[PDB]
Amino acid sequence: GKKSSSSTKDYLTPPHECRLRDMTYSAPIYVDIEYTRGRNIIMHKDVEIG
Amino acid sequence: LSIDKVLKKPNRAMEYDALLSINVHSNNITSGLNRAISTGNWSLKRFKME
Amino acid sequence: SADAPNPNNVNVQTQYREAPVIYRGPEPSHIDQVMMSVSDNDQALIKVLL
Amino acid sequence: SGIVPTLQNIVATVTLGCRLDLKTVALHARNAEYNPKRFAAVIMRIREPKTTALIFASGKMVVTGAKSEDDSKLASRKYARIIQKIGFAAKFTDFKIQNIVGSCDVKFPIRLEGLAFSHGTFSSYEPELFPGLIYRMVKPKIVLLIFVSGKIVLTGAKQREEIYQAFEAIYPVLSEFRKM
Amino acid sequence: CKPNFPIGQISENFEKSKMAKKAKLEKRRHLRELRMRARQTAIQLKLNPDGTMAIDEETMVVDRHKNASIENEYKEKVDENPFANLYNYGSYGRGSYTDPWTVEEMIKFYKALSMWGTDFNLISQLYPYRSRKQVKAKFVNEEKKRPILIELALRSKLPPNFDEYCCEIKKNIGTVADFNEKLIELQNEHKHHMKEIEEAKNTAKEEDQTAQRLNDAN
Amino acid sequence: PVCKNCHGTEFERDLSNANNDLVCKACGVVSEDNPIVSELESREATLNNARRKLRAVSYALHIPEYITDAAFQWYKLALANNFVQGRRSQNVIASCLYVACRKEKTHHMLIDFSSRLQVSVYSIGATFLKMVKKLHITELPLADPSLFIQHFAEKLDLADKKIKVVKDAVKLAQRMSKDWMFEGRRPAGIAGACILLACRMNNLRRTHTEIVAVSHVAEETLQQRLNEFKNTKAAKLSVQKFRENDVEDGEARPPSFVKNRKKECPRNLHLLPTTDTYLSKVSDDPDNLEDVDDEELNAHLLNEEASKLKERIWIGLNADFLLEQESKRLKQEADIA
Ligand SMILES: [Zn+2]
Repeated sequence: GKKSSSSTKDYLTPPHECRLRDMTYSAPIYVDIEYTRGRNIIMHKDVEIG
Repeated sequence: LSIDKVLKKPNRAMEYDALLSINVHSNNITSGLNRAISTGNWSLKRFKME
Repeated sequence: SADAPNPNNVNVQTQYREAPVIYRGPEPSHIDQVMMSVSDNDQALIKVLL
Repeated sequence: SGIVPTLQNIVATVTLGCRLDLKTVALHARNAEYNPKRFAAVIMRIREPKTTALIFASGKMVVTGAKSEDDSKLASRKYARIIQKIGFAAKFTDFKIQNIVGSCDVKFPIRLEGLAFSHGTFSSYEPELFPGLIYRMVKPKIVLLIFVSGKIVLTGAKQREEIYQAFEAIYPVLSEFRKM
Repeated sequence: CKPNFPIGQISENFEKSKMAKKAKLEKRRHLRELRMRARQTAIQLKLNPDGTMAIDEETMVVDRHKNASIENEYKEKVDENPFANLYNYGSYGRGSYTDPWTVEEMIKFYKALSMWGTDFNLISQLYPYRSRKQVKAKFVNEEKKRPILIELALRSKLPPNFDEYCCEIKKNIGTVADFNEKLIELQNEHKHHMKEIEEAKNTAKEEDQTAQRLNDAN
Repeated sequence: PVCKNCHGTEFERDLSNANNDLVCKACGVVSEDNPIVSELESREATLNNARRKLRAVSYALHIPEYITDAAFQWYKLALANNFVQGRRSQNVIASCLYVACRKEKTHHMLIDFSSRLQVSVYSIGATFLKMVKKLHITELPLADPSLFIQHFAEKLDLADKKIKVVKDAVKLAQRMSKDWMFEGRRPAGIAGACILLACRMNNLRRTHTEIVAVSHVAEETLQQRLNEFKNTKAAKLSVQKFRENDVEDGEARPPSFVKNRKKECPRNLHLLPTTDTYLSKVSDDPDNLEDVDDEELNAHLLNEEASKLKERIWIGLNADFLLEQESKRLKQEADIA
């Protein structure tokens, strides 16, 4: 659902608006990560994975 | 295995960043979930049962 | 429908053969509402409801 | 305005009947440039007639950096006069020429994206990689780059004469764009 | 109300846009810090009372990650704001900004260009951390701005004001050795060591011929 | 197709009573009754791999699926014509995809391909130019900058009145179109300062960093655009006020010849200086060269005592000819080994 930067509810395609277009009614998965870039490790938030 | 296919390079080990190539693999989560709900058969691996 | 793209502009003015949608059925029915919209990927939809 | 387009830089090579050794021409010359790992030849830099001398190990040699065609000829055999010092033959037969670049200025701002639509079935450009356009002409078999400032650079010229009738031929195709 | 920077309404969520612009000021600045200072694991065993001289199960193999783990731990931990990793056309490309030249280095350059003709091989080491490419870019630069001093460099073909004899040896004082033949003597040592190797190799070739004939007859 | 009695060419499939016969309207003789319903390996392997590449980037940049399949024939004809050999596999398929994305006239730039690949724009752009002119692509859409305004806003996360920032902007881009600034400049550049100025008068979204994080063009190269259009004509009228309904053309001044304003019967056959008068200048002596002599290039030679002076420095900077020598001593060594 929501991020950590805006942290609002959401803006979402409504369900009856979603069944008239053959779309899926869905919400994105957000993760947070830290990893080894190089000289220094880096922690990056809200990566879209699905 | 998409990481070390790049990390098997002498030059490509300092400035290489990993989140650039995350979105090629993200599409197997969405298309995995939507195909297993429409066509109602779930092809698992851990229990190997259909 | 399946030929390779010729990168030019020579003979493209009349290439459309017909393939309409015919109302079968043994009784006359009315057209209630017909809408047109687009799906998740930009490929247009037509949904008429008798 | 009957202008004349000036010709900035020639190239020309001559074959030589003697094989060149790199030690005996670089370690005891004046404008010594011979890095072995960087490049496999030697360059001379002399300021009259402001030309450059590019050589090869196998014997051949290519001259570049002159203004006029006669100015390259005295340039090309002053370079072999240093080859007269070391005990080498320096046997040239064909003073072959394969490129001369030229520039121009006609000084009136024009559209160039209209001819990418107008004369766009033959010649084209890319805006976000090079700010000028790249124009082509089969009738002399030449390429040329045009601009928005009105200047045109003429390159790829195999013969000196080959672009002189081309430069007047390419001129009227700009004139229909008066950006009315 | 000009088109350059009016503050004019709500402007929500600009605190990360402001501070990442302010943080780039130092990323370019500490490049200026480093330029001015540039100028100037076997196998282990044990003594068990039960089993004496026993070999242990764990150090038989190595992890290859624990020595990498401690290397990572004293690294900087940064929280990424999506405005930092901004890229443009000037990204992932060649080149840098050369330090603008000084009048101190002019008298080290034109005298090197008066004695020699134009020899970029040894000027490159005279300027210790400058490279071969931009001194050639300086050569084409000084043709256009000062077109008369390259003539004076060309015209003067003689010994100059003979002050360069120290500058002759100022180059020649770094690692004083007779390189005309000191390069020869250790190269002689290099082939001398190789001349050992074939003797160590070819005597190892003949020990193969005596053993492989011995079990043939056996 | 042709009847046996009237020899007409038009037939009418009659489905009025579930017979589905085939018959003409001339005579009425059925044409057919009882309808019959329809109830290298290494060269294949080098495109099965190359099909994963095109679906890789198209999943990433949200390229919809009617371009990947359109992109493959451009790869397929370039496969046969010896274009894939030598060059990088991952460097040709993005250049091949951009041909398919240009033909559709879609909002995708060229640098969104390269930034994933972490190479320069000019690396992948150079192998794009050797694709288009080699493989005879004549017709092509132009990089229309009016496409890029409509796609910038949605991930920019501006206000919910996202139409007035667009309706004002394309009318500014139409105003920008007739006016003379973008002709050799960048499509993403001049379209990256209009939506700055269109959102200027309504919001405080202009901080020159959130729009640069969208346009991926440098911060100071769009302020140059804002200094440019202010000083062409009739923009001093539209600095602070003056409701956006002006209808003018004005003068035409692109800044390339404005810098040239700071700097200060046809032709006959034999009127031009030729080349063959210049060939016969110097005698063409192939063995001798002693007719073009001088006095200073005769002195162009070494300082005779100062050879081993410079050679000792030249051998003191030397490490290649050492490295060259033991490789010669090893090629003999590995020959018998
Ligand atoms: Zn019939």
